[PDB]
Amino acid sequence: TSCETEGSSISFTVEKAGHVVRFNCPSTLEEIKPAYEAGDSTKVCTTADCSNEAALKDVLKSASLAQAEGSGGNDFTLTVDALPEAETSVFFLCQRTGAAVPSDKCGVHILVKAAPQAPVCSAQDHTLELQITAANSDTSFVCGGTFNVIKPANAAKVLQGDSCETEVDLVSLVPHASRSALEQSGLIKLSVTDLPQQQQKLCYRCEDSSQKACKVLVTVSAS
Repeated sequence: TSCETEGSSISFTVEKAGHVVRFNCPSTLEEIKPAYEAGDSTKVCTTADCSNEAALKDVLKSASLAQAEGSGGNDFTLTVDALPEAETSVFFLCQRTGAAVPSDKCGVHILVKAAPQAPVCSAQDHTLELQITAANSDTSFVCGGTFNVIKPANAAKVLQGDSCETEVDLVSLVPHASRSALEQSGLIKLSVTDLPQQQQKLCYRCEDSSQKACKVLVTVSAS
């Protein structure tokens, strides 16, 4: 997390809206580049050697960088409130006060992933309703914000609607259906092949660490 190697770099990836990157410019390499400004004025490098720079809001429209005193040095926090429509990269250097990554500096590369194109379940006791209406099709959502845990945690398991309390095997309600693994992005895809004989409801909860849940209720049409 600290940029300790001159001529090399440390890298981070931002996977979810509202995630934070923390990094440190250590004592010898105090001093971040571009020169640190707060809020609207913050700049980032757009190449690893800071040959090019841009204002942060012109590269990531809803993000902020904070700075605080530091091992040793200065501690930085990059918050990305909304993910960009396309994946992109920002860069910084940690350099001496004053002052291929440059041989006398350490580089910080932050890769920011593109926003998933799916609705987000991020609100307590809210229900996001989705539908599967065709064979051989899928529907997606995101467990967002502070509600970053999926239940059921096992992708083979699903909860019954509408209470979303009884856990059962997914394929007991919709034979041959599958749920993808929870992305770092919080994205989930539910896939069906054949539609079921009778209409089904598949419920998932996006939960926080208090087990407050945002409910995602999928109605699956009968064949």
